Amino acid sequence: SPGIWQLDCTHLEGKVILVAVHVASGYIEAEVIPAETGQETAYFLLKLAGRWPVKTVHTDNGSNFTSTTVKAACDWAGIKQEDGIPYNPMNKELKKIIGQVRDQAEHLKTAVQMAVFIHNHKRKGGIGGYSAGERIVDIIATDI
Amino acid sequence: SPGIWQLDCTHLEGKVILVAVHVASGYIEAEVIPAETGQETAYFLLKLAGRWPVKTVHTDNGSNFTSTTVKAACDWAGIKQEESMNKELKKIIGQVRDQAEHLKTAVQMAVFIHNHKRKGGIGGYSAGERIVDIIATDIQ
Ligand SMILES: OC[C@H]1O[C@@](CO)(O[C@H]2O[C@H](CO)[C@@H](O)[C@H](O)[C@H]2O)[C@@H](O)[C@@H]1O
Ligand SMILES: Nc1cccc2nsnc12
Ligand SMILES: Nc1cccc2nsnc12
Repeated sequence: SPGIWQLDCTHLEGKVILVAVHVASGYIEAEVIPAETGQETAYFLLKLAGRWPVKTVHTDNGSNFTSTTVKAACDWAGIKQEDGIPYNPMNKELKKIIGQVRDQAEHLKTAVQMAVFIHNHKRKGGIGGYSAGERIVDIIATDI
Repeated sequence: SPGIWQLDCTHLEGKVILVAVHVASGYIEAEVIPAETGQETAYFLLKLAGRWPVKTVHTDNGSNFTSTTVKAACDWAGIKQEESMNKELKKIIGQVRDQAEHLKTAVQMAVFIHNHKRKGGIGGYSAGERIVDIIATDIQ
């Protein structure tokens, strides 16, 4: 469970936003990519696996994940890819925040990173609670 | 401090790699960009700050760090602007550069290897373990 991420795509303004959610914390990483190809998807997974200890990804089983490049990436990084496993702990939420910052950014992808910043820093559960960024480091830390 | 990063660039096969090192842990994030621009730097910093608690970035004097889009991004994200890993990362990049068609793939394989690599014997830690242990400790 600390090694499990759910990957999902969302489309806005004709563009593709690939999102990785750390299931146990709600923490997200995201990128805007030109189309859902094997190469972009593999590169996105490789980057994520280099930044956090990714043991398992649940995907929507879209055709980008059935590509050979994506399989080679997961094997190289030691990720187990589980296609078609539902999200059970977000795209609605990211879009609402993107709407709150959209008029401050000349380009969508800047707005998407602003929204990821706001999501990951936001304290959940009233004033004594913790943000998704706080939660992920507390769950992953091995030697506190 | 847990919030202190150092950023810089390195040049290879005609491309620019932007590297950020979390100074207290040695953990890195890196991206290959077409050219070292103000827009690319700004976007890089915003991504970094959404992913980790970034207070201060130490940079070189380049005009890409001082553009008005970089200042807007830093004001918005709360970032205040003001060694060897460039050289270590480079080393690893050559070590795997053949397992990959594209430079940007080899760069991210190198980031992966660097962040996962246990330093010392049994009892040691990787850079990824140090940064999470540092921040988690700071949070309590
Ligand atoms: O969204 C494009 C944006 O991302 C950057 C990295 O900072 O480009 C890299 O990451 C993208 C998302 O994974 C990839 O599509 C791209 O191929 C990769 O180089 C920026 O340079 C770019 O503006
Ligand atoms: N990664 C993190 C740790 C502690 C707080 C944070 N806010 S955003 N990312 C965070
Ligand atoms: N962010 C991280 C925490 C623990 C181990 C890791 N390896 S790569 N990034 C990591």
